[PDB]
Formats: sequence, C-alpha cells, structure tokens
Amino acid sequence: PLAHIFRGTFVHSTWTCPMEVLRDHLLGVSDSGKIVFLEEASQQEKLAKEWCFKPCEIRELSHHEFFMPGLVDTHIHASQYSFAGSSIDLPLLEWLTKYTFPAEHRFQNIDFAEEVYTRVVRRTLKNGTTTACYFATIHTDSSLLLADITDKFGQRAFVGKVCMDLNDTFPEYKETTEESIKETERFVSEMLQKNYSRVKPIVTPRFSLSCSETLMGELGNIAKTRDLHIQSHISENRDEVEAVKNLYPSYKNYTSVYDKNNLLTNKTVMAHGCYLSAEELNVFHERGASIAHCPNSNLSLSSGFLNVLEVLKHEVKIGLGTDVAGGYSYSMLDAIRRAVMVSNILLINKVNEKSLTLKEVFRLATLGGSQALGLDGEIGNFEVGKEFDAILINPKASDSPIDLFYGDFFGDISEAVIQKFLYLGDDRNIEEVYVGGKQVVPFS
Amino acid sequence: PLAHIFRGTFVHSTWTCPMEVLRDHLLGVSDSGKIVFLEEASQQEKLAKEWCFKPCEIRELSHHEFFMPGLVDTHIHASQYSFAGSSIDLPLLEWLTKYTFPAEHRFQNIDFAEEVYTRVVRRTLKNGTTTACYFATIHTDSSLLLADITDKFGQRAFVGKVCMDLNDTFPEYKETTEESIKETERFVSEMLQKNYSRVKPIVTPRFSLSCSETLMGELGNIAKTRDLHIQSHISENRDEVEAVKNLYPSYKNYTSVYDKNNLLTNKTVMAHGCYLSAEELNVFHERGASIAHCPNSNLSLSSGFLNVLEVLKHEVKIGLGTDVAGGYSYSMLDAIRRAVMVSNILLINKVNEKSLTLKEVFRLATLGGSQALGLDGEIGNFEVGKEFDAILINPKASDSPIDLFYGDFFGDISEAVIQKFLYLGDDRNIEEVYVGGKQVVPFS
Ligand SMILES: O=c1[nH]c(=O)c2nc[nH]c2[nH]1
Ligand SMILES: O=c1[nH]c(=O)c2nc[nH]c2[nH]1
Ligand SMILES: [Zn+2]
Ligand SMILES: [Zn+2]
Repeated sequence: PLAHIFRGTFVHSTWTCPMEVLRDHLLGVSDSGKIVFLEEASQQEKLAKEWCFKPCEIRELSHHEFFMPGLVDTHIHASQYSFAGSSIDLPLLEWLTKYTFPAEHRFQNIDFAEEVYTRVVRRTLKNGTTTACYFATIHTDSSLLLADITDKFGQRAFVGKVCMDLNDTFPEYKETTEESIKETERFVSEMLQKNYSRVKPIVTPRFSLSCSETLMGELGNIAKTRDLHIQSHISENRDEVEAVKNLYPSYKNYTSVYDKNNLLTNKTVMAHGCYLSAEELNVFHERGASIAHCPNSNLSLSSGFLNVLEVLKHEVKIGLGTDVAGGYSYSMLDAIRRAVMVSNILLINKVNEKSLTLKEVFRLATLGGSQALGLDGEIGNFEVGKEFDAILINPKASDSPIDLFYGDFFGDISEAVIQKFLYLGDDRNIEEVYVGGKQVVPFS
Repeated sequence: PLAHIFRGTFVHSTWTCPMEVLRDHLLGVSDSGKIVFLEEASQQEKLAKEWCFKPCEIRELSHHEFFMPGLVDTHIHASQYSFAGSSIDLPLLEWLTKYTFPAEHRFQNIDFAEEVYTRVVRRTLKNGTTTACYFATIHTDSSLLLADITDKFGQRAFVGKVCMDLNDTFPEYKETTEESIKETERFVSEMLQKNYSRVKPIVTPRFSLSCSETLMGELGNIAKTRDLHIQSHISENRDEVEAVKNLYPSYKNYTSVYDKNNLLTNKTVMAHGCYLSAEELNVFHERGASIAHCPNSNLSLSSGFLNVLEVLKHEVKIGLGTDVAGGYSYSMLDAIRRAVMVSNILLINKVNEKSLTLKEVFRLATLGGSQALGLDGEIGNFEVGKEFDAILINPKASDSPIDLFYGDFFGDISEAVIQKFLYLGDDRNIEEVYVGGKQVVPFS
C-alpha cells in the first residue's frame, strides 16, 4: 500500500501560478516515492475506495502547518562550507586566491573531506534543501565521498569533481590537462558503478579562467558522449569578465568561450550571469542552458546584480542558488529573500519598472530550479507522478522565530503566515523533510 | 559586593577601533549595574584584593563563548510587530495607507496593545536588543502600556506617542492639533510620574506629511521646555520627498521643514535619511541630530540607499535600526547584515570607492546607535563606568545555526567565529541578555 496519506494545506508553484495554496487537501505517496494523488479532502471517500486505505491511515497536519516542495539549491560549493559565514571581504578573484583555493586544497585529505561534507549535507537538509547542485573540489576521491555522503543522508544531488588546469595565483591547487580529463572520466565511471538512486555526476569545469581550450573541449566531449549535465560560472564580476576577454580575446564574449568548446548545452547550469548581455541571454535560451541566480554572493562579494526580470523576459531557465561560501548563508530561504531584495535594487535604480514578488521567487526556489537542473519532470511541485520532495512547515514550532497572530489567519494580509515563514522562518519551522518519499529529517 | 565577575572574551567597539577583541579578561559589574573594572585575567590577584571577591565568585565563560554589547535598535515600530514578516509589497506611502494605518488604528483597544507590545519587547530582547527606540501609536494610554511593558521586562527604551493631525488617505487614524498636543503633554507627564529606571518618553511627530506647522512647532516646544528627545522620519522615499515639497513648498528642503519648526535638535533621531543631500547632512551635523539607518526597510519597500560612508564623512551621528515592520526582521543582526550589503550596493554601482566592513557595522549597531540616541556615556561598549548592557554569545549552543571548525580558531581567517555569528547566528546563540547589570533573558 501507500507509504503516506497527508491531509492539510499544500503550498506550491505551477507554470501558470507563482504560489498556489491548496487548503484541506489529501496527498498520497506511493511505496516508490511518487505523488499518487492530490485532491480536496471531500474526495476522501472515493480515494479510500480506489487506493484501498482506511481513514486512520491518513496523517492530518496541524491546522497552522503546511507542506511545500523541498528547496532546490542550483549552486553551492560543498567544499567551502568550512568557512561559510566568514571571509566575504574581497572581490571574487582576490577572494579565490586568499580563501577558496587554500580551503579546497585541504580536500586532498579524505578525513577532512568527510567532516566538512557531512556537515553541509546535514545542515542543508535541516534547512529544507532536498536537491543540491554541488561543486566539490578537484580531487576525484574526496568528491566521490561527497556523493556517498549525500546518498547516505537521502539528499538528491549532482556532485561535480571540479576541473582546473590553469591556476597562476595558487599553482599548488591545479591539475594537468591530461590528469584533469582522466580523473573526470574515473570520477564519472566510479559514480555510475555505485548506481546511486538520486545522486548524479555533473561535468564541472571551474570556469574559463581555470580551464584551457583543450580541457574545456574535452570536458564538453565527456558531457556529450556520456550524456551528462554541465555546471560552471559565468560573468559574475567585471574583472572576471575582462580577465576572460584578455585570456580568450579570440572569442566574442564569455558565453562564446563556453559555447564554442561545447560547454553550453541543454543540460548546462551557469552560476551568476550578472554581466550577460541580452545577446548572450538569447544564446542561453537557444541552447537550453540555465542560470543559477546567487544573490547573496553577488552582494556579499560586491560582484553585481542579475536582472532576473530580463532573464525571464528572454525565457532562459533560472533557479536560485546559495553559492556557499561566496554567499555566506547555507539557506535557500536566504536565497529567496536576497533575490527579492536584488529585484528591488533594480527597481530603486530604475533599471526595471517592477520588482519580483515573493511568490515568484518562491517559484524560482522550487519549480524554477528544478527546471534549471532539468529535473522539473520529477520534482519542484506537487503534481501526480512526481517524487515526494517536501518539507513540513510549522510556524508555531518550539522556539519558533515567528509570532503568529489571529490576524494572520483572519485579517486582510493574504497568505500572511506563508510570508512570515518565507521572511522570518528558519530550520526550527522545518519539522520534517522528505526526499523521494522517505523522511530524511529528523536524522536517525 | 559586586553583582558579577566574568572571565572570558569580550568583543566590543571603541571610537578608534571598530572591533576590539579582549581575550581572557575579567569584567566586574557592581550591584548598581555598572562596569566597575575590565582587565586581563593576569590582574585577578590585584582585583580580588581591591574589590574583595573570592576566585570562586568569578564566572568563567566557555572557551568558545564571548560577551558583546547589547544591540541598539535606533528605530522600530512596536505597534507594527503584528504584521512583521508580511506585506512589504507596496512603496512607503501606499504601504502606509493599506497596512500600517489600519494596524496602528487597532491600538485604541488596550488589550490588543498588550498582546502585540508584550510580544515585540520579548522577541527583541531574546534577539539581543537591549535598547530600543520605539514608535508606538497616536493613543497615549496604549503607548503608556508599551512603556510599562518594557519596564516589566527590563529593556532600555524610548517610547514615543506618535503625533499626527494630517491623514488624508485614512482620516480615521488621526488627531486634531489641540488633541495631539494635549495628549503628548499627558503622555510625557504620566511617563515621568512613573519614574521608570530606563524607559523614557520621546517626542514623536510621525513625519512632515502627518503634522501641520502648528503641531510641529508645538512638539518642538514640548521637547525644548521639557528637555526631551525627538524622533521622526526623513527623506526615505522619492515620492515622500516630492510630497513634502508640495505640502511645504516654502521650505528649502525636508531638513528645513523640521529645522525651522524646532524638531532638529541635538537630541533628535531621524529614520532613513536616504535622500538627504550633502547640505542637509551638514545641518544635521551642525544641529547634533542623528540618523537611524534602516537598510532592510529601504530595500524591502524599494525606497533607496542611505550612503553611510557619506554620512560618516559628514560626521553625522548614526545608528542602525530595524524599522519593524517596513523592514521585516525584528533582529539587529539582520540590520547589520543588510547595512553591510547596502554599502556593497554603492560600491557595485560606483557611487563609493569602498564598502563598509562588518566590524564598522558592528560598531554602528552598538556604539554608533548609543550615540545616535545620546546614550553613549552610559551604554554601547565595555568601558568602566558604563551600564552592563550585554549579550552572551555561544556559537555552539543547542541547535546552533553555526557549525564551528578547528580552523575557525587556529587558521588564517581572523575572528572567524565572531563573523560566523554576525552573519549566521540567531537567538539560539544568545544564551543570556543583560540590561543595566540584571539578567533579563532567559525570561523568568
Ligand atoms: O562564487 C564563486 N565561487 C567559486 O569558488 C568560484 N570559482 C570560480 N568562480 C567562482 N565563483
Ligand atoms: O518606515 C516607516 N514606517 C512608518 O510607519 C512611517 N510613517 C511615516 N513614515 C514612515 N516610515
Ligand atoms: Zn560558485
Ligand atoms: Zn519607521
């Protein structure tokens, strides 16, 4: 029989509605993990007959609790979690030399890898991140452990062994071209041998500055021949953009550097995208490539602003990311709030005529990012057929950061309680986390 | 004898150093609430003789815990806490009509006042706000209760009965000029009769748009004759600035409207200040008037950016504020983080050549705001003679939002643990709160 039947309010997004609130509904989850039905509780009779369950098998949620889809982190450096909440005081390129490269260099030690990676998987899960797209480090074996660790905890993920054969400011932390290609192939081969249910390898050129043309082309080939996803960074910072102009002056723009070396495909996510032009956004659209909007990082490192309205105008797929540790928060709730705020910055400065609503950003954090990752057919909202990736919100949880009032339920501020959670909530309101139907939080 | 002797690390600001970290020190607090000494633990012998205490009376902090000064909220609407985390989706003036005025209008009921005000005092205290500068509502009696409630909990505060005799968009929520003046005098008189230790009345014209010249001049007179503090808002939003231009076209600028009606004195705090010119900032400096920088509000309502570097360049006193509910967070930790981020926005856009450091903003949140409120002689840092307004931080508290690593204490990221708390901490890391020497959190 069914693994779960839930009764209560369900808050999710569709392609035509940024936030649909489905009150007093019944959702059934199969033994395999799929949403098997979702209907008004009025159908409890017809559904108990169909699906052969007794009413005492229904779990009824508290009247002030709601389920929402698990949050989808489309860009996060697992290997930088050690110093997250720290060190956001140099712009990207100097930041990388001083903090990031020495940090990821520690991962040659596999026992150090185990500590940091165990903490970020658990930390991100307890904050409702059910799917993470991870940058690991250049070390295949330590990166393989990250995959093993996400499997062990039941997080859905892409794990990416980072490829870098150029590193002038910290030459200790790099590979040769040959080594980088051979180790990517070993990483992918050993990942696929594990046959994990929901952790996949992702082809991870660090970015143009770190990768020769040979490296980039070959990584594009591994992606194509093996039919794999690609992640990298693009156009985050102005000095980065100039530094690519001067390292790669034969290419019209940053997007072209990747495009012509076969690293801009329809399974490609690119972090940041702040200085992509309209023409570059057209090519993303044409290639089917996605952007991870990382607004905390973009403010914290003084990089810039992604104009998300324009990305949507161009019909480029887009999710939200945390980008730990350039963005200091591990929480996709922070990513949501920061995304709202950055859309407000562009309104204040008269770049756009409107800002983004909280519900639209909620949709980016869940359904949008599921699409940025090509996983929108299995996750991102509550559609029959989909995996049950879900977080249970109780805004009146023990020690809750939220104060609820009678007016939040009976006054004139529409979905006041959902808003209070999205703006003020933390992991204390996230009572239960589900991935693929199984309860992964609380931890055993 | 002494009420407390603490041993451990103390993190605070001075006028010459944004963040001074004082490791393994001894701080003594008198029975009256004052810091009576602060020295290296090497002086334990000499101090035990002087101050006549036995070593077993010293409380030794955990090796990973630190004391810092209580956070000073220089601008917060107590009466808007009911909908905080909600409704930040209209710019200031439409926001006021739709949410704020109907909300504050509820405070004619004194039992509704008691609920909301009890929650915000407690909530802000558990998040380390030891001093709040509160806007209440136009009702003197409900505002008197807020003063009573802050006294009961041991929060240091200014409580301000709001004055408004103009309100076109919501005429139900206003006073007559006569009523507003008489009720301010009753409010101040009944406050002073209570002889509270650390809750004071503050003269609170809502802002120019809400107050006639007669009202403003008379409130300036009550402030002068009674020697009281003044709070109001200034130049938050561009339509506000134009709306004052057209309501008050005989005055050179917004600052002049207040200045010429005696509401810009050396006990004056003005919220926001986003569109103050350099010349207006000169007058603030000359008058000794302060600004409450409310960056969450300024982003959330799409108002603008206060250029804090320029305010400091002009030597205008400045603290940070929460501005609940236009800014959605009740936490001065959020205020700090948002202030950092707004200084980054102005760097990204090339308005300034630098941004503000986290330590400078830490200094604004504690010492700066104590000065914005004219209370820098009694609070804001750990100087002998000062009140013991202090919060105990444990970053390894139960269910802590922070993951600490060996590298945070022994690596190359300077005060990595303090940073992690300032960026990622919440009320779970705030084990104990002290105001005037007495422990006010945990609550009895
Ligand atoms: O935010 C970022 N974090 C990184 O580690 C990195 N490497 C290249 N580009 C990057 N951007
Ligand atoms: O942020 C604000 N909140 C308010 O309630 C208000 N009233 C006038 N001006 C204001 N600004
Ligand atoms: Zn990144
Ligand atoms: Zn205000």
